[PDB]
This record gives sequence, structure tokens and C-alpha cells, in this order.
Amino acid sequence: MREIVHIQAGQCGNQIGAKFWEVISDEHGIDPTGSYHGDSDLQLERINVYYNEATGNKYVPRAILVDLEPGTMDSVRSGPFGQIFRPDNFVFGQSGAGNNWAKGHYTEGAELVDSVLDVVRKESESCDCLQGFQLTHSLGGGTGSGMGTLLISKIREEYPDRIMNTFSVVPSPKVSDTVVEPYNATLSVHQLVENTDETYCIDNEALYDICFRTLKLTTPTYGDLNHLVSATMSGVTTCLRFPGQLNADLRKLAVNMVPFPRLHFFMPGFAPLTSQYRALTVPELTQQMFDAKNMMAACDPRHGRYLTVAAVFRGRMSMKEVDEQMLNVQNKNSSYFVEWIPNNVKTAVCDIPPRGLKMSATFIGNSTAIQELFKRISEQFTAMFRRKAFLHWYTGEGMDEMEFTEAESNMNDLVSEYQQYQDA
Amino acid sequence: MEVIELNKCTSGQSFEVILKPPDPSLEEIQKKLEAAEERRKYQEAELLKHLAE
Amino acid sequence: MRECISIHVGQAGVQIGNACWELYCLEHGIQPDGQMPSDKTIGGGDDSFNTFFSETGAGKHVPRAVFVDLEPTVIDEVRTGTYRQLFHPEQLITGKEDAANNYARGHYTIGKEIIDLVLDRIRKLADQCTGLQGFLVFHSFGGGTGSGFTSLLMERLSVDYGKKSKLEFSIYPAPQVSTAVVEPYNSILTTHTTLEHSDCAFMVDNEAIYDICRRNLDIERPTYTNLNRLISQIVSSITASLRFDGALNVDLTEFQTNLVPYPRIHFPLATYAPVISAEKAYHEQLSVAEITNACFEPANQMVKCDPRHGKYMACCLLYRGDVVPKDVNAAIATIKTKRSIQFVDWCPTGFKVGINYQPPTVVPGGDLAKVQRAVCMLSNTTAIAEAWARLDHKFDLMYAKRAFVHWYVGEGMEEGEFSEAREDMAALEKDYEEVGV
Amino acid sequence: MYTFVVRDENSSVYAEVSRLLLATGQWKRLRKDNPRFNLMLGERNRLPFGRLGHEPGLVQLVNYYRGADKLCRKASLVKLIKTSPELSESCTWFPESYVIYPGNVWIAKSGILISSEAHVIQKYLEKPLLLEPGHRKFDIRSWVLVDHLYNIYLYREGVLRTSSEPYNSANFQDKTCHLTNHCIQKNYGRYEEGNEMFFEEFNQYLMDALNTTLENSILLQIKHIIRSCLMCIEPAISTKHLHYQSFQLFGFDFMVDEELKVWLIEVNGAPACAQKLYAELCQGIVDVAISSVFPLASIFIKLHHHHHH
Ligand SMILES: Nc1nc2c(ncn2[C@@H]2O[C@H](COP(=O)(O)OP(=O)(O)OP(=O)(O)O)[C@@H](O)[C@H]2O)c(=O)[nH]1
Ligand SMILES: Nc1ncnc2c1ncn2[C@@H]1O[C@H](COP(=O)(O)OP(=O)(O)CP(=O)(O)O)[C@@H](O)[C@H]1O
Ligand SMILES: Nc1nc2c(ncn2[C@@H]2O[C@H](COP(=O)(O)OP(=O)(O)O)[C@@H](O)[C@H]2O)c(=O)[nH]1
Ligand SMILES: CCOc1ccc(-c2cn(C)nc2-c2cc(OC)c(OC)c(OC)c2)cc1
Ligand SMILES: [Ca+2]
Ligand SMILES: [Ca+2]
Ligand SMILES: [Mg+2]
Ligand SMILES: [Mg+2]
Repeated sequence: MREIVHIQAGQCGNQIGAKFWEVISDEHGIDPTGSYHGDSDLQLERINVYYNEATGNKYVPRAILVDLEPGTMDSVRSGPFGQIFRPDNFVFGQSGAGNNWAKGHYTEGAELVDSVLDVVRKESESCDCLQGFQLTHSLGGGTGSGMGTLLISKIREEYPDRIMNTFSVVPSPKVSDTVVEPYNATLSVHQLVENTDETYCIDNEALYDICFRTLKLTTPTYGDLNHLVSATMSGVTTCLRFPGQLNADLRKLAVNMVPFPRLHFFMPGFAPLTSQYRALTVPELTQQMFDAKNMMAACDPRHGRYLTVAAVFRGRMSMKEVDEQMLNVQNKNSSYFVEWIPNNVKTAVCDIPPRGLKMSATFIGNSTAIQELFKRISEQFTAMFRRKAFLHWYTGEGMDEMEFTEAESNMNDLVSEYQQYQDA
Repeated sequence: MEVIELNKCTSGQSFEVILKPPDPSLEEIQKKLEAAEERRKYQEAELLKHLAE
Repeated sequence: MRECISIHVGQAGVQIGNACWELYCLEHGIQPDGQMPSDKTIGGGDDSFNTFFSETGAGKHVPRAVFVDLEPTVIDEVRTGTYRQLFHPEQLITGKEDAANNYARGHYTIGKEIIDLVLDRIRKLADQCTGLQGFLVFHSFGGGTGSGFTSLLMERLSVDYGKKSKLEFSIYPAPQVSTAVVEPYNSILTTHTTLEHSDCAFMVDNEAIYDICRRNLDIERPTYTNLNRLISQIVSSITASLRFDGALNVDLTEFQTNLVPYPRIHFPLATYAPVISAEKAYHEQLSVAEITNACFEPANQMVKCDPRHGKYMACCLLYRGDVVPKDVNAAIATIKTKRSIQFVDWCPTGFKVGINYQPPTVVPGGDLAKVQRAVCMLSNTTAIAEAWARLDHKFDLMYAKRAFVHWYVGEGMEEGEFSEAREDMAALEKDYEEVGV
Repeated sequence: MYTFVVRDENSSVYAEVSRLLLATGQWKRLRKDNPRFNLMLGERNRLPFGRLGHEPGLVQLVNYYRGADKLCRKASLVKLIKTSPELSESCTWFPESYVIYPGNVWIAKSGILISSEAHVIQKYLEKPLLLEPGHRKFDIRSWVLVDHLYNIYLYREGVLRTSSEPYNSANFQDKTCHLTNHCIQKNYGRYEEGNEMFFEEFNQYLMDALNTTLENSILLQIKHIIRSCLMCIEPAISTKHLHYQSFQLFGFDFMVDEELKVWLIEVNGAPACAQKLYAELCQGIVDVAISSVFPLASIFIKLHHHHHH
């Protein structure tokens, strides 16, 4: 099991996805046209996880670009690393999704979904041993939310035994396109609970506050929000992309991180937070990555308990001092880690650091506090839904009010389920 | 303390010293390997039924 | 002589195999290609070392070994390594997809597809044997392949080869070395299913090996290479009597007889001294009495427990190097007056000694220093029940919540096998306590 | 900031040690089933010694010595004295005891039977020392703290658990004069408070009445018996070179006969302190047994004696 197939859905999906590929191509020494111009053999030793090798020794990403309008995917092609993606893997409709789940899932997206899966199959067929799939998308809009969750269901039908990861940008009024986002998010969450093994909850509320408060950016763009995401995305995928001895796959992570199948909603963190000259000591990275300020999902981890943690330190450092520091926060704050899962924090180290920093730390937490994020969207949903506000946009595409009442209830059970183990 | 059964050779030697005196079949296996394949195949069928709905 | 087949399951078994056979080669003077100058009977013979190696007409000496991992990366390093020529490629067996730290995925799902292949390749080695003794099985308790496939193999070996002995070399899981969360499940599940099919089982807690490497070899953060090279010296002590001319533990039946009176209680404690650093500039070489005395220090055992609180059913000292019977018995008398060596009423309060004059061999550039004399005590003591109590307690915590259980059930297993397997272990802890108190 | 757990609720001594530990700033208590502690203040029955010293990073300590039940169960204490060389069957300070399973006066125990007719049968000290004015029996309780290095620390303050009724040779059935425990009494506190006489007063009585001291007449033999008993079991229980470490507070119960000779009645592994002495003793346990292993930001007398022969 080596190969991962990547899909990126809609505006946000394709935007953060582009940056993920820009970031990791740089770490692997792969230039904008697809040729390798690095130095180490360690850059190429697990390049087959995210790249196909082409004629004339070009490296092309195993990446499929999906949208219901040509806007964003045109910008990706014009953008800095656009010439590397296989042009056949640009699959786009024309009419758009209008920030409407129904359009993405049931009508406009239904028309395009088969043509997307053909390319998925095309990239899968030439995988020595396909391990799984990862999707970048948002739950607030139409395409990424609706069509993204449809593709997830189609991919599961056709490849029911592979791993399905998502990097899912959860919405927020602080960084809002449209009032209907909580509807879209809530319909998507119900899908993700069934059809994904891991879902990385990127919350736009959190990314804003990190950009605003802890980076001193007064007026942050989506660009500033996506820097944080593409750094985090490089961080969690480090151990797949590099050697070694203590090397990794998706399924073992999914197994060890997810004690109950519906509870697979992780809370990312990164340290230090960038947009520097003093390198951080190991005790600082450990303090920072566990800080609520560094979390990408706007939840206070003190309001719940960790079921499992996974931590990935990058850089040349004392593995003695990492162990010692990781054992310090566990032994000094043991009330916030469940007692009934022994040794539930796993640490890995990787010698290659990311562009800019001499040593970093990425944090993956399956905390019960993540219920707060779903409670927030569940409140935003009901304020509107209790007056059937804005439903005409969805019922016009064939949707029923029953489907909304279901998706509401499924997510309120998810919050109950997370609350259950926060007390036990 | 008695040093009994002393045996010697060119590469080594050995002795005892005493301080003080006082399976299921091929059928049964292949059966329940396949019984695990039933429940595996039932779960997958349940899923693809659920996905059809 | 009678032949012996070593089987290495999973990463833990394979990589420990590599450590063992590299050492076995250096001990007998066999080289990376497989030529052994000291062997005069070319293309055959019934020497003591031929119990582990077989011969070909070309003069190559080939392990009686079978490596089995459900994913290729680990066994590929063997195929491309320094001892690549040593093994015939039919002996190195791989899949494309591992058991993902899941006992059920390795036993039931991926096991079923590859079991018949492996047994066939074992039968290829068994039919080069004029009188097979049995099997040395190397694996982890915590891996999915290591725990899962092993128990399926151990069942299918008792069917096909019912008249033979089966010895285990098991790596009990430890949080200091890398660990999955679900390894306490995997350990209990495989111990249950393997219990009736293994005759003698040598457990090695990675926590103990880790600390021995930290304390005595001054290695800050021990690699697997460090851990395995040490484990192989222990393994080599135990198997040397099968590979060399001797009168103690000459077959696999004698390990059972000498160490295992009660058959469910077939988990003897290995204690090994001395472990000394090669970087140590000035070293005062330890006497027979000092190294024998070290076999009753907890800090040198393969499993950390307190033999004082518990009773012995059997003890075996296996010396290596400059040792004579009278220096041993002198040390034994000293040790009897200082330490709480309580035996059970029905067993004799004795020690079956075995000496081999060739001192411990060490890997060039390795961590361990050359020494004049060494020992390995094998003691069936009930104190090792401590290791079960720990593992069962972790098991009970997660299983109380059904945590991670869906992963196992999803590979076709039934949730009842958890509670069934745990109830066997509950019986095993009770079997130890009757004997021990 | 170290961590502890309390798995014996009933322990009045280690209720106070918990209370003294918390109130400092550098010691947070945890839930009883948390594995990540520096200190266990464990249960009496079935203390899981096998689980200790395995959690990586943490140095682990516990308030009990595993195997020290072989000094505190009466039946074992009798076998240890008859079997060991260092305390031989010719042991001049232990009452002549025998074990058959379920001046010729005896006592039985493990209802208390004092007779000649009729668990462990023990020689009854017919002529004990008697305090005046009173004509009354007593026993001495000395508290002893063995630490993680096996230093034996004897607490200077002991106590005389007094009887208040006159002693009687002919009448055995009546338990208020013979048995001098705290619970069987409750003349409950006629001569002294709660039937207790502390070491300053008992010294003064011996000075005035018998023309001697507590230090010379009695305490020299107590110091001998304590040291005799604990050093015998040291190879069996010591946590030197062990993956966890043990301290323990013991309670030795003595009896002084008429010719000023001390006798060993019983050792207690989970002993209750005297109501006045708690604060000072329990403080001392934190100083010597706990803080010596876990340092922060003499009431005891040390019993070491290497006589060269
Ligand atoms: N001593 C030692 N222990 C090892 C080694 N490799 C893995 N382990 C231990 O074994 C357990 C994991 O089992 P592995 O052998 O890696 O698993 P596997 O058999 O490959 O199983 P899958 O990967 O699930 O197919 C952990 O407790 C590891 O610490 C090794 O080379 N030496
Ligand atoms: N051999 C003997 N001679 C005289 N008196 C004796 C004796 N054995 C026991 N006693 C008396 O019996 C009383 C209680 O017996 P003992 O001290 O053996 O048990 P115990 O359990 O009450 C002490 P603790 O509870 O403090 O550990 C004591 O007050 C003691 O004086
Ligand atoms: N972090 C981040 N969020 C975005 C970006 N673009 C849109 N969003 C968020 O995603 C939601 C809108 O989804 P969008 O991707 O525009 O719709 P789609 O193209 O139909 O999937 C809103 O909650 C936006 O705040 C981006 O570049 N970065
Ligand atoms: C709560 C414990 O979580 C764990 C434990 C182990 C593993 C694991 C096992 N293998 C073979 N690989 C991983 C692993 C660990 C990671 O964390 C450092 C990874 O980074 C996210 C990883 O990437 C896929 C694999 C996993 C979780
Ligand atoms: Ca249309
Ligand atoms: Ca030969
Ligand atoms: Mg938009
Ligand atoms: Mg493996």
C-alpha cells in the first residue's frame, strides 16, 4: 500500500488543493513544469505516494480537479504550479452550483459525477496498490459540499475497502459567503459521518482568529487562511511522503485514531504559526501544538477529552527531548486524555523540515470538544430552519423538508455520541 | 549439594545440580475461516443495499 | 541429527530473524554468500550445525528458514541486503497489503488467502529433512500479521505436523518502542488461539530490552538494529545447544521437558548477563559468580517482574566461554544464601547446567563488547504472570467501552472471541496463582 | 508538580499525608484508576505491585513493601521466626508461639481464648510490668518508617496503650484487665487521656519508681527487635535495583515484663497513629520517604549498627 489518489472539489477545494500541491512539490524538489531539480534521494523515495512518473522522467500529481463552473479551475491553470496537473484530470461543468447543496448533490453535480469517476478510475487502474483517497473541499458552498459528498458516496460504492480521508473547511459567519452555509454544512456532515474514515475539520473561524490575533494581519484574505491550511496539510502527510523506519500508511492511522467509527472528526494544529529568525526549542513546539490558539478547529480542548492524539515533529532535533516533552504534557494534564485508552498519544519524528522553518510540529487530535463545532452549526441551522427560511432554493431542486430534519437529527446524535465519552 | 549426570566433550560440558528434592481438525479450521468470510460478505452486501437505497 | 525450521512472521519476526541468522553465520564461520571453509563433507552431513542449515552440491549452506510478511518492504531489504545470496527466494514470502495492526485482518481476511502458499513452502523445507524436530516461530504480539497470521499458522502446523515441537519467540508490546493502541487486544487474541499449539514460548518485553540498551550500552534512543542484535544473542544462547555438540537441550522436546512441567504455563523467563558496551574503554571482566548472580537481578531479565514473589518450576543456566563446573556450583551455593529462590513443593530445587567453551560471538562494529564468559538463565517462574496482569488490565479498559472493536468485527471476526479469549487469559492468571501461592 | 493517587480511603495516616501533600502546590491528586502517577498510596488487600514501574518517563513510588505481609500476618510472623537463622528458634524476645490450623497459661488469635485447655497459640506473659498507682498492664506501640533505601527510621514518640482495671491471675475470662486494646475498652480514661501515656511521662515514672530510664531499660531492646526483624526480610522485599520503589510505615507492638524485658507481640503493616502525633509523624513521612525521592523547590532515630565480628 503506497498510492493515494487526491480529489479537490469546488472553489475552496481547488484553492487549498493547489496550495497543498505547491507546498509539497517544493519539499520534493519538483518544479512548476514537473521535473525534479532537488538533491536528496529522500525526496524521491516515497514520491510514488502522490505522483506518477511520466515520459522523460516528469512527475505528475495523482490529482483530479473538480468544479461545476470553469472559474476556479481556469485560475489554477494560469496559476504558478498549473502546468504540472494532468490536463485530462480537469473535469468541469459550466452552469455552477449557486452555493446550493442540492445542485451539487442531486441535479447539476449528478450530471458531471460519472465523468469525474472515469478519471478517478483512470488514476486508480495505474496504482500498484491503491491505499486510499483524500478530498479537499468546503461544506459551506454547493460544489465542494454537495458534489464532494456525492463523489465520496460513489467512490465508496466502487472502492468499498479503501480509505477515505477529507480535508473539510467547515464554515463560519466571520468568514461567510452566504447565509445558507449552515444548511449546506449540516447536510454534508451527515454524509461524512457515514462515508469517511478520517475527516480533518478545518474551521474558517479558527483560521481567521489565527490570522487576525496571533499573526497581526488586520484584514486577512482567503490566501492568508490557505497558507495555514497548506502548511497543516503538509504536516499531517509528512510521514507518508518521507522515510522511514517507523514508516506509515493511512489504514494504520485510521485504525489507531478512531475508537468508534462515527467519531473520526479530527482537530488539526500547527507550530510555529507563520506568514522566522529564532528557531523554537522542543518544549515550545510541544507547548504551542497543544495550545488552543494553534488549533484549526475552533474548539477549546479543555471543554472535552482526547480519545487519541497523533503528533508529527519535523526537523533535526533530540528524539530524547521530544519523548520527554510529550510525556510531560500527558503526565501534567492527564485529566484531558481518556484513561480507558492506554498510550493514546503517538509521536513521530521526521528529519526533513518544511520551507522556511528549521523545526515544526503538526498536531492531530480526536477530542470530544469537537462537538462544539457541530453544536455551533446546529444552532445556526435551526435559527433559519425553524422558520423554513431560504428552503425554497433547495425545494426547487427536488429536496424535501424531511431530509433537513433527518440531517439535523443525525448531527445532534453525533454531538450526543461525542458527549457520551467526555463523561465516561 | 549433589552434582549428577556430568557429560563432557571437546566443545563443552553439562550436568545437573540439586540443592534439595521435592487441537481441532483441517475441517473445523477451514469451516470458521469461511464463516468469517460469510459475515464479511454479509456486511458488504448490507452496505451495497444501503447504497442502492 | 534432527532438523529444525525457523519461521519469521511479520516485521518483528523478520528483522529479528535477520539479527539471528547474521549471528548464526558468524558463530559457525559461514559467510554472506553461504560458503563455510571449515565444512569438509561438501554437499551433505549430519553435524550439529546442519540442524539449522542445509547443504547444496555447490558448497552453499542455506538456512532452514521461512520469512513471511503480508507487505513487501521489510522482506525486500533481505532480498537486497548483505545476506541476499544466503536465502533461496522461495523462502522469502510476501503479500501486497499488511494487516493494519488488526489481529482479525491478519488471521481471518488476509491470512486465508496466503496460508496455503506458506504451508506449501514450509513443506518444501520439511521434505529436505530426514527427521524433522519441529519449528522455532518468531513474531510480535502486537502486529496484525505477527499476532494474526501466526495463530493461523500455528493451528495449521499442528494439523500437518502433529508429532513435532513448536517453540515461540514472542515480542511482548511496550510503549517505549513504537506501539499501536490496539496491541493489548492483538496480544490477548493471539495468545489465546496459540496457547494450545505452542510447547515452549520465550517472551521478550521490549520495555526490558529498551532499558537494558539504555542502561548498559549507553544508547540514548535505541534503534531496532540495537534491540534486535541484543535479542539475537539471547536467542542464540537458547538455540546453541541445538546447533552445537552438547548434552543439554539437544532437541526441541528437551526444552519442553526441562522447563515446562505444567503445559499451559509454558512461558519461561530468560535472564541474560553480562551486557557490556563496546565503547567502554576500560572494562574489568566479570567472573562466573558475578554473571550467575546477575541472573537474579530483575534489571537483566527479558520481562520485568520480581521472581522473589513467585515460585520456580525449573531453572537452567546456559554458560558460554571460560566456565568450569566447580566455579558454577560455588556461585550457586553463594547465591542460595543471599536470595529468595523459592521452588514449588513437587519440583526439585535444582539447576540443569550447560556449558559451551566457545565464548559469545559479536557482530563487527556492534554495540556489544566481546567477553570472556557469559550466561543465559532460563527460569519457569510464576512472577512472569505480572506481564499478563498488565496486558489484561489494558485489555479490560478499552474493551469495557468496546473501543476499536468495530475494526475487528469488520474483518469477519465475532465480538464473542474477545470475551472468550480474555476468559482464557483470566484462567491463565488463575493457573499461575495456584502454582505460585 | 508531582502526582499521586489514593486507593485506601480508610487509612487515617495517608488521609493526612494526602492532605499535607496537596496543601503545598507541587502535588496534584488524580483519580484512583489513573496509571500516570509519581506516588501510589495504595489499598491494603491486593495492591497491584505488578502494574508499578512500567509507565515510561515517570519514577514511581508506593507506600507498601511487597512481601512485608510475612511480618504482619501472625501465622507468617511465627513461621519466619522459627525458620530463619538470623532470628533463630532460640529467640529471646519472641513469646513461645505454635501453629496448628482450624506457669502454663497461653493465648490464641489470628474472640480471644486465655486458658489451659482450648490461628496461633502463644505463651502468655503471666507476670507483666504494672504501673502504679493502678496495678495495671500496658503495651508499647512504636512507629517505624522504612524508606526506599531501606534506612530504618524509628519515630521518637511511642505510646503506652494502658489498661485501667487491676490485673488478675485467677480470672481469665474478663477481657477489660488482660486485653489492653483501644476498642475493647471503649474506666475508659481514668488515669490518663483515652488510655494513653506518652514517652516523656513513662520516662519520668521509670526514673522516679524503678531508678532507670526508658532509653536504657526498654528502648534498647525495641531498637534491637525492630532492626532484627526488618533486616531479616530485606533480601525478600528490598526495592533496590527494582523498576519501582517502596517505602512503608510499620507499627511494632511490644510488651514489657516485670524484670524490664521487652517482648514482641505483633507487627502492623497499616497502622493508625495516635491522635496527638498524626501531624508530626505524617509530616515526617513526607520529609523522609516522599520528598527524599521527589524533591521540592530530625524527628526520627536511625537504626544502623555495623558491629565488626
Ligand atoms: N524487538 C522488535 N520489535 C519490533 C520490531 N518491529 C516491530 N516491533 C514491535 O512489534 C509490534 C508491531 O508489530 P510488527 O511486527 O511491526 O507488525 P506486523 O507483524 O508487521 O503486522 P502488520 O504491519 O499489521 O502486518 C510493536 O510492539 C513493535 O514495537 C523489531 O524489529 N524488533
Ligand atoms: N503473649 C502475651 N502476653 C501478654 N499479653 C499479650 C500476649 N499476647 C497478646 N497480649 C495482649 O493482648 C492484647 C491484644 O493482642 P495483640 O497485640 O496480639 O493483637 P492486636 O491486633 O490487638 C495489636 P494491633 O491491632 O495494634 O496490631 C494486647 O494488649 C497485649 O497486651
Ligand atoms: N479557508 C478557505 N475557505 C474558503 C475559500 N473559498 C471559499 N471558502 C469558504 O467555503 C465556503 C463557500 O464554498 P465555495 O468553495 O465557495 O463553494 P463551491 O465552489 O460551490 O464549493 C464558505 O464557507 C467560504 O468561507 C478559501 O480559499 N479558503
Ligand atoms: C493514538 C495512537 O495513534 C497512532 C498510533 C500509531 C500510528 C501509526 C502506525 N503506523 C504504522 N503509522 C502510524 C502513523 C502515525 C502518524 O502519527 C505520527 C501518522 O501521521 C499522521 C501517520 O500518517 C499516516 C501514520 C498512527 C496513530
Ligand atoms: Ca443540465
Ligand atoms: Ca557437512
Ligand atoms: Mg464562493
Ligand atoms: Mg507490517
